Amino acid sequence: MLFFVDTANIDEIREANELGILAGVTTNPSLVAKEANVSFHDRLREITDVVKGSVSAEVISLKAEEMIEEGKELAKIAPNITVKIPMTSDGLKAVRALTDLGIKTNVTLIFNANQALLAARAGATYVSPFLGRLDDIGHNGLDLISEVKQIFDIHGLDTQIIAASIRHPQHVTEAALRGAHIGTMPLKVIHALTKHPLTDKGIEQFLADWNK
Amino acid sequence: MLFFVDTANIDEIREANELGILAGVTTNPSLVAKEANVSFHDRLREITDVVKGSVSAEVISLKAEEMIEEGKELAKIAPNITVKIPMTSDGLKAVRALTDLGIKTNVTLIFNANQALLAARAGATYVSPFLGRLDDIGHNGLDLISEVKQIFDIHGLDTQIIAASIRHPQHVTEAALRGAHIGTMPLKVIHALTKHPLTDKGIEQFLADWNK
Amino acid sequence: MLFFVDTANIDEIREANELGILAGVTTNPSLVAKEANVSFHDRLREITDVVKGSVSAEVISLKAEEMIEEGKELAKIAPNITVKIPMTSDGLKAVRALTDLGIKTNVTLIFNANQALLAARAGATYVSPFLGRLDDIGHNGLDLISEVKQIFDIHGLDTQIIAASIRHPQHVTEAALRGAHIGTMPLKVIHALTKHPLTDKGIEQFLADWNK
Amino acid sequence: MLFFVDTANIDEIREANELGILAGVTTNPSLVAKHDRLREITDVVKGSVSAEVISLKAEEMIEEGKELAKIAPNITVKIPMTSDGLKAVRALTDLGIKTNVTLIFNANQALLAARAGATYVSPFLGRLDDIGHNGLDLISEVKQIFDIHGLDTQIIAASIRHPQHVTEAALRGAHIGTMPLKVIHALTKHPLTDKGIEQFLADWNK
Amino acid sequence: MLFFVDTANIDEIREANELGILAGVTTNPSLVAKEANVSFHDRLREITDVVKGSVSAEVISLKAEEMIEEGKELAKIAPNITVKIPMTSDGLKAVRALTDLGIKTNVTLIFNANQALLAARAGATYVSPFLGRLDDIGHNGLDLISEVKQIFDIHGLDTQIIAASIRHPQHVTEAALRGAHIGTMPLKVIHALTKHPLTDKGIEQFLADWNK
Amino acid sequence: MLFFVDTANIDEIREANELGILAGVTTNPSLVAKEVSFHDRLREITDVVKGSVSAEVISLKAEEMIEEGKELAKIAPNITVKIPMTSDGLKAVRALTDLGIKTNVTLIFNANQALLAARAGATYVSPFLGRLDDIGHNGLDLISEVKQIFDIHGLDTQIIAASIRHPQHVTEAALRGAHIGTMPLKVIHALTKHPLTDKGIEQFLADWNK
Amino acid sequence: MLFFVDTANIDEIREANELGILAGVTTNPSLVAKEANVSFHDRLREITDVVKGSVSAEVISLKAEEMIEEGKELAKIAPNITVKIPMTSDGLKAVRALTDLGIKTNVTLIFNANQALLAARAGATYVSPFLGRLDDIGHNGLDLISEVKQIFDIHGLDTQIIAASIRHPQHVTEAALRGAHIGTMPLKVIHALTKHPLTDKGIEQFLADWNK
Amino acid sequence: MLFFVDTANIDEIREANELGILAGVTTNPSLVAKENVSFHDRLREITDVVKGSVSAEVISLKAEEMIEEGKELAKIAPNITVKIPMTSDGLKAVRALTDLGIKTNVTLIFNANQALLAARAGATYVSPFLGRLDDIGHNGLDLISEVKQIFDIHGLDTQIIAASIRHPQHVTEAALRGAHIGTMPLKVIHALTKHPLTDKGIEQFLADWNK
Amino acid sequence: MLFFVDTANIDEIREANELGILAGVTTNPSLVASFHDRLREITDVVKGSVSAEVISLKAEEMIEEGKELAKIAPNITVKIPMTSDGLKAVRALTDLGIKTNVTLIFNANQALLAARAGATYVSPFLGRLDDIGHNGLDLISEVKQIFDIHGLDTQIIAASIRHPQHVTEAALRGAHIGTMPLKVIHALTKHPLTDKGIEQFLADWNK
Repeated sequence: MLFFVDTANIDEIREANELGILAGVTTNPSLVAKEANVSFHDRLREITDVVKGSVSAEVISLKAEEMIEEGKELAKIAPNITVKIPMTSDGLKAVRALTDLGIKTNVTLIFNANQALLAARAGATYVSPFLGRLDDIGHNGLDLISEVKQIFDIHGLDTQIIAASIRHPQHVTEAALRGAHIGTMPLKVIHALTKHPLTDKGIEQFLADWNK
Repeated sequence: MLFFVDTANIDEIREANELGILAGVTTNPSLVAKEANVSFHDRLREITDVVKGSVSAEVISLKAEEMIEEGKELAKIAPNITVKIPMTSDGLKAVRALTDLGIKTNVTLIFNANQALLAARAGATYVSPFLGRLDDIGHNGLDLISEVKQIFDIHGLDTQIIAASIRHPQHVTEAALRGAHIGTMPLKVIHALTKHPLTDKGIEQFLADWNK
Repeated sequence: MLFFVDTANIDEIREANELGILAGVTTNPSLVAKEANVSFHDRLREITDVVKGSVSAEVISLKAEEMIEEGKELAKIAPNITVKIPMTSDGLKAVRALTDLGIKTNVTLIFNANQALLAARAGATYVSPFLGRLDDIGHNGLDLISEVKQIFDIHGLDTQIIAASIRHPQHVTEAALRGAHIGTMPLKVIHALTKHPLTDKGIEQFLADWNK
Repeated sequence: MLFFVDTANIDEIREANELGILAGVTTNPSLVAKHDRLREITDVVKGSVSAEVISLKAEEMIEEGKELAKIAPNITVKIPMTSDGLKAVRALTDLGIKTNVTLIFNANQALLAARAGATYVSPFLGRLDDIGHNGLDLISEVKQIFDIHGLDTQIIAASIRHPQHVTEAALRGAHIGTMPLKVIHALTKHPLTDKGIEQFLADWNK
Repeated sequence: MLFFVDTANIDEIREANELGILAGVTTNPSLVAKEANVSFHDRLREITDVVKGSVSAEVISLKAEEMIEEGKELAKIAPNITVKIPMTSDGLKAVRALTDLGIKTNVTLIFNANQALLAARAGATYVSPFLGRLDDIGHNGLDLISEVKQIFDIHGLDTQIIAASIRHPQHVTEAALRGAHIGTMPLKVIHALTKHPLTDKGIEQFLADWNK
Repeated sequence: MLFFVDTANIDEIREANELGILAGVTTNPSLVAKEVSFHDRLREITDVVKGSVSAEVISLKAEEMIEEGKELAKIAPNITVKIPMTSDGLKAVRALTDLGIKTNVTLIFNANQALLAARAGATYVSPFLGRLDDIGHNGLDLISEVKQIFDIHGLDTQIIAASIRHPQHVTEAALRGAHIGTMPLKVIHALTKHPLTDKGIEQFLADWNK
Repeated sequence: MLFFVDTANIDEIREANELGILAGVTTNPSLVAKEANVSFHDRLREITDVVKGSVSAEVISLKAEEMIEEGKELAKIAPNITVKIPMTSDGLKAVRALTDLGIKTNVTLIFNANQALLAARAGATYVSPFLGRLDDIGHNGLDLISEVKQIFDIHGLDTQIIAASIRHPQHVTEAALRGAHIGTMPLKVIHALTKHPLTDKGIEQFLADWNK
Repeated sequence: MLFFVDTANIDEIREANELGILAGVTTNPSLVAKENVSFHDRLREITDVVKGSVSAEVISLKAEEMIEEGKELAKIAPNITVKIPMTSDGLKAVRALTDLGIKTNVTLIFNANQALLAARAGATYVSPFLGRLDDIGHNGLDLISEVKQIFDIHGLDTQIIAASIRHPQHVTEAALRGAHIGTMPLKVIHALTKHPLTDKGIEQFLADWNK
Repeated sequence: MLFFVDTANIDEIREANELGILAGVTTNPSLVASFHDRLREITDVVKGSVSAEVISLKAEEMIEEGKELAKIAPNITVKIPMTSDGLKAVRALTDLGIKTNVTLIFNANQALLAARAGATYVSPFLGRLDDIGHNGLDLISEVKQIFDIHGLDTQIIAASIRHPQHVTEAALRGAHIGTMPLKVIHALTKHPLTDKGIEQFLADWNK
């Protein structure tokens, strides 16, 4: 499973890229809105200068015509820009139009397999099921990844799954075992993944033995 | 799984096509008869003008020779016309005869795997098992999809499954997971598939954060 | 699984009772509201005169103190009145208070196992998971029945499960297999459960052979 | 699984009873066409003896059932799976009369019948098999429902066509299987039983 | 799974062929002997005139040398003649000799997987396990199909399985699901496979709705 | 699973009984013929073994089988009458059961036969593992089927796994729920053996002895 | 599964108790240390005045003899006091000593099944496996619940499992399904368990229909 | 699963008992041999401290002599359990001792056939050897699963002692698979108490408590 | 599953190689405790991967050490500990075409990070996990499933092998390689029925 970082903070992105592990970035309106005094499109230019993989940027309008125009504009920023579109009927129309223009798309706010399959059949490059948000209301988000992977595999769809709303390390292992192509997560989750107490003990012992 | 719309209403078909999601259409004698003031063959011309994928049109006669002549007539309307034939002995004769002339066929009113295998071995391009009608008399329609998929896979048949008599969103996910190539459904079902309360809530939150 | 009828219509209730199959009744504010010229309390009197089993009547206030007073008033009507309480924090308060007074409760609008368990632990006599409403937003309602039955069995809870939002005959067979104690359904579903085409054919053949 | 015999032919019933295996009998309007007979049968057989009503109207079914019940304690009234049938089953049950609901082809019907008070339910294996639905799977469903819910309703596997139905019905938990006498005799046979008897006798005789 | 008809009756064979479903024919000495006043070799000539697929014709001698001569004689009748050999030691010798000549063989009277594998390893084009005859002596005939499929798949054998002694529709679906390449059955079974009460009802409702 | 010894040899039976492991004995016409009077042999055996001792009738006619079984039953109270799986055998079993005489229905090769025998009143049914194995049908699976049937339906009928050829039949019969396994003495002795047992005895002894 | 609240905050505990769902309380040294200006023992008196169920209070010393003395003192405060003992060798000695004196114990900081079994065999009333902390270092905490339940059931142990380090709603349903006797969780998690968007929507619709 | 300690060492047995966890003791001829004290005197000391089953092994391989040795051992204390090797003479000794009301533990068991024979001779315990099977490429834990299934299905009250326990993984698996008892060295018992998050948890608790 | 010998003892390595079975060698700083001369000797004898561990914990220094190690022979594989700096080093070394083996891996999250940094090999520790009550063999199963599903060419080295049961299970679960002491390798050859069979064959053959 590939690692994307789920943030609009440029320093966090640089740190993740420097780890040697970074395949992509996801931003959303809330993540962008929490960053102080910088232009959205200028920020995207900075991110795409650093990260060569997919960089998701979300449209603001809810109207298909306006989403399509926003998407064409976003796509001009850099070749690796992916246009994030919400799961709505108008969103499906925008995904189809953008796909016809050769512009990559990522349909977000996906909470079930029916939504994922619609998005895939509209032409989506990526679909983004939300794990944590489902978990919190008593439905297993990880089970959605399994469903979507089984559907895409059986039917020969090239659509790629981004596991989103990742809260903790248990989501990461399970998303990978269940076949999510990509997991997008906060920087703090990425750092948690490096750690184990026996790694800490092993390093100390190796070095103690080495140094007389 | 591909989305077909199960209707003869032209307005509904145009709406479905505008979603960017439509791979085909199925009509049947009941669906056609409920529409007012237009010729069956003229309606088919309008539909095939809009939809590039398979469009099913059902024969009226129960006699093989008449079914074949009806099918040859229907095939002249457009290249994407698929001839719907009922699962009977005469039907199997019609399917073989039409297949010998290069005409695509969809065998309908299938309720078990023996019927589906017969239709496939007669040359059927598609088979249409009925989910809801089976569910209502206490047999699991979705289990039929599983049986036919396994038979076609093991034996190397290129026959395509159209899950028909789709009544609700739970039929759609399950049919896709079980390997139905196509699902044909009312427009109302298609619109239902786009919706989830957390999608609504997510849009609202993204927009509130974006706007100061 | 026991059969409850999910209606406030007295004629429907009398008909279901006359089948010889009826173990109880569920009403709710929507079902009561659609019924014409009769008092809620008068209607409950008539229903409890006909049906000896549990009869659910729902409170209207969302404040615990007021719910408790409504529940006390409802309980005076007949010994088989069960007080229906919506799944909220105030609802749990009301369930505990009413349980302490010896009054039976039915916690409604349950959509996950976390809610079902909280309700069970507040003292609920019944819990009512909603099958159809879950199915429609792409989560399997029947799987919730399985979760709740497993929890109640493993932990020795006497809480009873009412499978609600039953839409069709496939919900009935599955809820029964999965261990719902009770299924509440519209009268029309109950009638559909009696029917099978080989029953019709068997009756006709037995009579043809018997009559010369 | 108990063995019932599915016939109205008295010679076959006596023959089956003589094997030491017979736990009851089922008749039906088709088997009959080809009250005194019921008296004869219930003198020979101690277990449940099913006799089917003729009317399709609840009130008339109930009267017929009351009359049938006077013949012997082990008379079981066979009622078809209809709405009127359910009414009849409840009335008869309230009078302490045993019932067997027939023409059952799914688990919804079996459950309704059980909840109306039926002593027995009779799912039809072969008739389902022939239209492409697995009759044996219906046994599995009904057994699971009855066990989970603590129902004392008994399953009679009916429309048994062959020995494979018998083993599977038993494995899946049918309380009873009803079958023609022919099927019962076929169950006794195996080529290695024949060969083993011959070899035992050859060795024994020098 | 392919449909073969298991008969030596020429009218039945022509009727089966007319359905559009017929991939081949199996005769055997008992099926041939019940047909009146026509020679065995003349009957085979009539059958192979009608049916283009494999037509099985069984040898009478039990001695390998005589089987091989009978088989060379049968092979001259038509290119689609397949030589039926009983499962015996001398049978295996005959299968190997005929296979070396390029003549197709079908080993019959198979009741276990040891026999099926021996036949396959001698060169047999087809093996014919007998379902019904096993069922009657208390062994599951369908399980033998599962064993032979599993063995042939794992080991890369091109040997084909003909499910024989088919008695009813339940044998057909199960043999197909379990991987029998071919099922050979009586014509009466083939007709039964077309039938379902909801197909009948569906045809009636379509016509009712179509005719005002 | 209980151990029965499947032999008519009195010396073998005494040796099996001395091991501390013997719950019963099965004889049959072939085992008896290979060896003294039959009924005198049965007296000797039932003097040594307190558990069930199976003795097979010779006639194939039910009335005659019943008379033979009544005579056999007088020999000792632990005598069990072995009846072959035929239609007359079922008649014989029901009659003998009504008279309180224990029975063991033999030459069982499928679950339909075993269920018939059980419903006729059989104390024991004897499926034949090895003979089924050799014609390509898994004998052990028959044990699994009969155990499931008897368990689900509350039958007290006991299963004797017969035609046991080797140690592998023994472990599997026990895991699958045969109440009893009847086997030759040579099989019983093979069951005691393992190379790591031999090795462990040597090692325990060497360490104990300085 | 029973609900315990995992906090030393008296206001939070009172609020939880008011829901009608509270079966006990767990405190620990970190949880008590974060509460300002009240003594440990006075706080325990306040808690045990409100809560009738098990209230866990953790010893401070790591020496067995001192743990035993601290436990004896703690148990005098109220009959429902349960002495929390860390999983160490000295801890096991304290557990057995306290068990012999009829004092209830809860062995904490359990991270594997070997520790849980040792604790159980020393006489522990409760064991507390830590879900979240295991999850964070890449080991499935919920699988530990499954192992300990299996061991306790197979071997007839009356030891009770408290699922601890509960982070979110997905831990609660899974711990219940897997057989944890008790879950102890922060107040914020308990309130999240009450909520679902279809519960919200259902309340609105009921009231709309009820009010004309 | 109950904990037994697999040692003849008196100091180790006392330490184990002091943990509050000890349900019994197994000695064997190799374990006793590695200790300057009389064997029967040691058994008295052990059984004075430990109430549960204490296993002591016979030396002779001859049935008659095993029986005489067992009767002598049984007089030492009520909780003495006579350890007998899995052999034909062993089965004879188990049946004879069982008839006298004396407890037995059949040792050197490496398959389910041996375990069943021993159970049917009247054995109180059977001791399958995990580690020794593992080392020759056969899964010792699977033997526990087999023996437990057999005893459960057939209503046998025979108890399983998982022996040749080498490491903590044997302990959790033997317990999951239904071994009534596991016998192990004291070192293994102390290893079972340890986990790095337990260490870290303690440190954090005390850090927060002390300002 | 390929056999590697987990030792820095040159005598043990030559014996293992002489068995006909050896696909590689792992050293580590404990096992090792002139290093580079020994590595030259080992890589002359063994054609397959030979793992040598870096000493520094700082990324820049690990990279320089790795570049130096790589000059010794084509089959040198640089062993790097699972830390943030280690991931940086793995990516740099991978970009230079140098093979890497990430060690001290105890969960599937670590294994996946390592794979995505470019690691040639990842080394999960079986015995060390087993001892703290977590099933080391289940980690092999997880990593194999992740690598297969996602098309990763990363190879698994099952490390901290303690006994023959670890070997069979590691192979069944899909570990590409198992590294173990020579003692364990010789133990794998043995079975009492092999001993008995040889004796019986020879007795029959000699009259």
